[PDB]
Amino acid sequence: VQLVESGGGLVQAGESLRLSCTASINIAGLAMGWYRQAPGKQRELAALSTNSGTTIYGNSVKGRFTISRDNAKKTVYLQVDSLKPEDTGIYYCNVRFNPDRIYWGQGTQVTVSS
Amino acid sequence: VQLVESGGGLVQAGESLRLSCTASINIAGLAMGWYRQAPGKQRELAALSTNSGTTIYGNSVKGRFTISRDNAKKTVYLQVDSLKPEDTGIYYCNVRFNPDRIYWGQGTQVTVSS
Amino acid sequence: VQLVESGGGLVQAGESLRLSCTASINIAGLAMGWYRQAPGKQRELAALSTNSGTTIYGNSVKGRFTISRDNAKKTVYLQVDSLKPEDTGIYYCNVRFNPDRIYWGQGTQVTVSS
Amino acid sequence: VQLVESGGGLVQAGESLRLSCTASINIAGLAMGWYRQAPGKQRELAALSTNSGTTIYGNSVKGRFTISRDNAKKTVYLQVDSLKPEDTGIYYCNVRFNPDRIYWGQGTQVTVSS
Amino acid sequence: VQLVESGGGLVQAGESLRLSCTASINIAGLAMGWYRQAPGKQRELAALSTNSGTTIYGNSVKGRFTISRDNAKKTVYLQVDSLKPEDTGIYYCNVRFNPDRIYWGQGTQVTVSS
Amino acid sequence: QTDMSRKAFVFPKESDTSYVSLKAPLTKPLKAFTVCLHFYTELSSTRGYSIFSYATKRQDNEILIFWSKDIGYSFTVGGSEILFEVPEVTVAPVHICTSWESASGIVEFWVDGKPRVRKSLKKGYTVGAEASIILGQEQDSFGGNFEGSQSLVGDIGNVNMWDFVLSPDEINTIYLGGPFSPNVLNWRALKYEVQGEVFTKPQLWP
Amino acid sequence: QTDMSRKAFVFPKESDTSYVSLKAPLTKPLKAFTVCLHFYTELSSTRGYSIFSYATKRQDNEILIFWSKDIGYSFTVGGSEILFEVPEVTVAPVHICTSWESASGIVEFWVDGKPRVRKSLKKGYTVGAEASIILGQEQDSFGGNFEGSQSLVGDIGNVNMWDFVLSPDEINTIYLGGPFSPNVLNWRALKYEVQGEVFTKPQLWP
Amino acid sequence: QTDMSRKAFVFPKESDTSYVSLKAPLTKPLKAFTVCLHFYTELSSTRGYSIFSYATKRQDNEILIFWSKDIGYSFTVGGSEILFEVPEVTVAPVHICTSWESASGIVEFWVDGKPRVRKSLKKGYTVGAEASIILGQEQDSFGGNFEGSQSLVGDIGNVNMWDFVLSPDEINTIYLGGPFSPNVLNWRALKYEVQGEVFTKPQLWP
Amino acid sequence: QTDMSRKAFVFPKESDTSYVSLKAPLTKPLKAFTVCLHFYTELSSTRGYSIFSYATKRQDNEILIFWSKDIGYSFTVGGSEILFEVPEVTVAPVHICTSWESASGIVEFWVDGKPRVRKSLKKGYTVGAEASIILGQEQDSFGGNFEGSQSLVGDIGNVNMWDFVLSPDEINTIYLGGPFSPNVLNWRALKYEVQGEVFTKPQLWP
Amino acid sequence: QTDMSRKAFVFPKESDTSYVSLKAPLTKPLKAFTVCLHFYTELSSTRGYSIFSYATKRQDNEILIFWSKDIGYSFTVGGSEILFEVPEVTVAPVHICTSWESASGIVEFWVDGKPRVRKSLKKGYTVGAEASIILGQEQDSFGGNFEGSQSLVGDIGNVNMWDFVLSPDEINTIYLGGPFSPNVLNWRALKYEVQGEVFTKPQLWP
Repeated sequence: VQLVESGGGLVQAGESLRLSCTASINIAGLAMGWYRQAPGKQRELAALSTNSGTTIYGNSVKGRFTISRDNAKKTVYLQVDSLKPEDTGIYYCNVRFNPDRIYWGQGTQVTVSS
Repeated sequence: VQLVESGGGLVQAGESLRLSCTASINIAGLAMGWYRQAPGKQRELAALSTNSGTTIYGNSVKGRFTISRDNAKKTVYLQVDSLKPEDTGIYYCNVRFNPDRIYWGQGTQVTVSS
Repeated sequence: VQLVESGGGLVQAGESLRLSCTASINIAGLAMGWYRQAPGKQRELAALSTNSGTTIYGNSVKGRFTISRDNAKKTVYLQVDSLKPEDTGIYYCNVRFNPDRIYWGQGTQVTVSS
Repeated sequence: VQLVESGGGLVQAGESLRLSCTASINIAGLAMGWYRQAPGKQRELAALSTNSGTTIYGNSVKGRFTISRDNAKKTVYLQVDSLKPEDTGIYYCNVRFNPDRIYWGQGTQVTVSS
Repeated sequence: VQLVESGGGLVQAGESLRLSCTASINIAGLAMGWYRQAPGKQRELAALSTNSGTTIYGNSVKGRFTISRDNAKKTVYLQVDSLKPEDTGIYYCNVRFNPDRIYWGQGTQVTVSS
Repeated sequence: QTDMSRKAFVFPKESDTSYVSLKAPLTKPLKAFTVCLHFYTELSSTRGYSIFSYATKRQDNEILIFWSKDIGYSFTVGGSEILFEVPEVTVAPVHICTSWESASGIVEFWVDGKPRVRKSLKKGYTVGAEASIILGQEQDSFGGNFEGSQSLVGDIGNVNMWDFVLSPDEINTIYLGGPFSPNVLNWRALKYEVQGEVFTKPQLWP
Repeated sequence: QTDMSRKAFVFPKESDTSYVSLKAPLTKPLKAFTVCLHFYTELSSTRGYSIFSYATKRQDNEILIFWSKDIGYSFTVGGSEILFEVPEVTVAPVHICTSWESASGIVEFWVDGKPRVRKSLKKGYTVGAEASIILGQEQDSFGGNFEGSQSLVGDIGNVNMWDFVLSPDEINTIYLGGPFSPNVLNWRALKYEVQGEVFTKPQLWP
Repeated sequence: QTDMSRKAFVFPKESDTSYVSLKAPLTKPLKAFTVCLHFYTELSSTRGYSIFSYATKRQDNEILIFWSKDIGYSFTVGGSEILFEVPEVTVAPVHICTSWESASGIVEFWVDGKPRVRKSLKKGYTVGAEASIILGQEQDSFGGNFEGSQSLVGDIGNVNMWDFVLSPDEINTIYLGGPFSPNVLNWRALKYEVQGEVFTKPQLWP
Repeated sequence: QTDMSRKAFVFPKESDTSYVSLKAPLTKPLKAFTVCLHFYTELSSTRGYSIFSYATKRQDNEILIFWSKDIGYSFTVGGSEILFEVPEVTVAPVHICTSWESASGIVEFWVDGKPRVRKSLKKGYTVGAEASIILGQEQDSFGGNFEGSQSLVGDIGNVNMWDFVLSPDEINTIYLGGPFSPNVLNWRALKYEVQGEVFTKPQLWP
Repeated sequence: QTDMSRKAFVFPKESDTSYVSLKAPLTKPLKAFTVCLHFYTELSSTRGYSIFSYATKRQDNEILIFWSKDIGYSFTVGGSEILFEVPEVTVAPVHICTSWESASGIVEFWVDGKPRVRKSLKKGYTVGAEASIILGQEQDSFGGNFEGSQSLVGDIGNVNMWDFVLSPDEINTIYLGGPFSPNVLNWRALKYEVQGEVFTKPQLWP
């Protein structure tokens, strides 16, 4: 029902980046994650944190980032590293409970300086 | 019986590219795809979109581009990315229904600036 | 109960590095090792030397460094090589005997000049 | 009993190259191929074209070049690409019918500008 | 009982190198080889030539060099290529007959200019 | 009151109009249940598809088994769900059994005759009685409001349900193909009504 | 009226002149059919080859089974086709059975004793009766106009056809090598005429 | 004095409050012992979990079997331990048997019916008699002071113990599931007391 | 007139002087033939070695089976050959059978009890009668002019030959080790003469 | 005069002081011999270890089986040796049999019930009679002068020796565990004397 994001694009090739998201709802029983939307293609899933002690990771980027699940608050983290040019695009983030109900986030764009 | 293409070459190393094709015929029951013809070698198949919910991809370039199947219109897309020097050459595109009948396209050349 | 470290950061991309640690206790029956703590993420284990004729290595960095187990003294070594940008961060080092008793070290930071 | 070659060295890193060979004999029932002789080492086999509908390729360079079998004439082709520094050396070419009878070619040298 | 070496360091990144060794003894029934001793770490085995028609190669560097077994004389060769920065260090060479008797060589240092 | 032994339902193409509907004689509020089924399709690498969809007046999805892209099986018993993970995907017929009870809230996802893990969910929730058990498309209402994206194309069969929690052995017998007595939905004796492009054919899977 | 049990046709080299032709006693318009065959070659990594080619007065390719480079098996029942995919290729003898019917338009590509998927095509189309069943090269006319590229080099045999749609069990028996009665083309009793360089030899494949 | 054949303890979620406690009739100072158990969880890729925890007045961890992240099994018989290594991790039920004696100090980590290596540790150390055998969380005191990080979520059972060192054959019979007589802790006849969220269910593992 | 059952010839080192020579009673011009043998060596990753070498007055290599570096088996029946490909190499004993006939020119390279492909070569060529069947080194003349590079080091045995073309079943029986009657070269009753460093030992291979 | 069936020697830690010594009744100069043994350790990835060490007055290493880092098994029958290669290493019990004779100089390294290659070495050399057969550490003198690097930590057993060259079948029976009569060193009836930290325990390996 609410969503807020914090992060910056315009990052150099290979360096790190810290993005964050917040909301007005507990995370208990809510798996939260990040999707990638590059030019063209389609909005795909970067990686998310399971409800109970697990973290799913997008196959395309293995060992790419960290889910950094927040508890008692709403602050998701990625810990970007080895930023390459292909990382440019929108990074959506959202929490979906049950199929057909995900309350899509707004996402934040990130560029890759060559 | 008809074919039209839109795209540009002279692309830098690693950047993206958006090509497109159109025709005067429905795509229902017509698998449409893209072939690559580099210097020498031979006209080979980059990747195509199956008739029903599938997309074949050339083994040489895995996760290279996207078929972006158009519906209700004729506008194929590739969403080039990580353009490397080897990508230089002609990119043919065509729709073949049944063997021995493919109505070969004209294709568009693309270069790779080093 | 005691711990001392020697090493330097500010290393160029790909070059080597020699770090070292000492303490006031025998190493017999004490497996000693090194953990990595990059920005964000979490303190993880780089590699350690088993008690008897074996050396565990972090999966992330295979063939990355050498444990160089000291005997009769306390002087652990890594023999860094092929230093890449991702190596930047704190490098903790410690000896743990039995779970719940590890007497955490202080660690030394190392940067990667691009 | 005869052999002629056409090609050039002094190629830049990664670019292509077209070499060719001719002779005074039909290719029917004669498997023709190319061998590599770098500094030191030994004359090894780059790749050849089988007598009937097949092309053997040197394991070292997979998907490196194309055999481009000539028919009705003697004009073998390689279609070099992604020329790297290790490619420097002599490139022998020959047709052998039966063991102990290969009528060794003269070969052509190729350098790699860094 | 005797040993002599010939080779040079100060090699550029990726280029080749030819080292050589000689002695006052036949090679029949003497497996001769090369070991690597980088900074720290330990003297390890690069690759050697078996007594009868085989050549063992160090796992770390696959397809790195060639043993070039000399016969009727003592002149071992490596045919270095794709020299990378990690190759810097001492390169020992020796012939061992039976365990506990190897008559260790003197070795030659080689650097890698970046 | 019809048998479907060695038969299976086939959905040829994707469409939000074709579907079958099954009826049950249940009268009491369900409190612990179990289900089992076999299915065969290849939509995994393309999109998400709905495997099993229940229905009730108050909630659109009382019980729902779905497949999420690059994620795997998702099982919802109400406003909550477990995210069962599958690393790799293959192409072959698949069996799936699941069970749940209100007293403890445990769940077991028996796949291909093997278990995964016990997990907890919605301890206390009581299920309804009236239902519209659709098959072919997920519904966001009492048997209506379908979206073509979730449509399934392929075939499915061997559906069976129980109002109790089976012990870990009867599941093995089910997997081996033995004779048993469902109490809610029985493949041996079933009532159904179908609309659109759906066909009945001998089960190609073994 | 000849038997070919344990025999197979061998095409030594590529050529657009050698081929065999089979005759059938069919008289009525085919509406649902099934075919089965075994073949063995290695042209996959080199070009495309024609496996089975039918013929009719009005249409060059009434029924056609072909192999497309890096694509896999292609099956046409007229002016339409399905693109069955094969990810990897090996070198060994291969069995292939297929079936189709006009009423429903379903198709099943049984490969090596295993099924792939049910798919829809050309529902309503009725097949002709007169045919020129060639084997060795695809034809773009009534038994003529061959192109050497599509020529097949290798061997083939065990060809059989039925005018009905077999149940999923008789296919297993075929795969195991049992006795059955084709009604259109029968390998046990067959009529044929061959031209060019083709030979008959004991089936090397098992 | 209760049986638990074909039963197992289930910990649904992570929590530092739920645990079971087992009592034994031992009276003499243990000098050589052996243990065996089966367990099933998936915490390996997330954190470290405690498998078996003993307790004594003087030392918090008399005997302790633990799992260290990316390291593997760790076995402590006092103020010392062996670091048994496991390269890869899978998801499936696991058996584990171990034995030790004071006279020689040898140890054997029988895993999945296979041995690893003989190793030496704490030759001379004598074990105590009074114990608080907890299961569910590692304790740093006599049955208290738990940390939620080490908590185990999953299921476990088949626990048994002996005061002697078994020969390399009875271990095989244990692995095959035969009848034997524990002398310290007997799964066939056991005494226990449980607190918190723990359940008893038929062993899903085979 | 000697038996060599369960015996094999061993060449210890590389040398162009050691070799065995076999004699046959053939009198008529060979027109179709078949051979079979077992061998075991490890020279594949080092150089090329000669497996079988025939000899005639007019042509140095009437029939010749050789191994080409990174290429595989090469089979010559005169001034022509087929290049049979082997992608990967292992270390273990190997069986190899081959057959050819002049009427058709077909060839079959049976390896390890499996076939590869039928191929055509030298249709019409008639083989000679007088021969110098050497084993150990390829010869470029009537039993002379050897080059040490082609020398074989290892062991070989089970050599047998026929003047007809075996059906695809007797090859299986040969592979399984049954009793049969060669008509040209018979391992059960053989005549030979050896020079240099060669030994006879029980076949280590199975 | 003692039996060791189902028993094995265990070396707990690395040390240059612990070792066992075996005595034999041999009186004549050995000319052809064979040995067999089983062992289990994990030092491969750390350093080189000595498996079997003989001894004589004139030469420190009359017969010696050793493991070289990243190289594999090394077998010396005097001042010469063969370098048997092993590409990959695993962790499990290992059997090894070897044989040699002076007349021919051939050698066979039977590993895990499989052969590798025949090779030549030291044809003519005659072995001595008096020996100090140590086990645990390689010696550079008559039972003395040990270096801790070569020390072995782990376990070993099943040692047996013969003064003849076994045929390729009795090796199989040995591998399967049958009853036979050694003539030099017999595990069934053996004489030995041990010093340092070594123990006797039931063979954990099968």
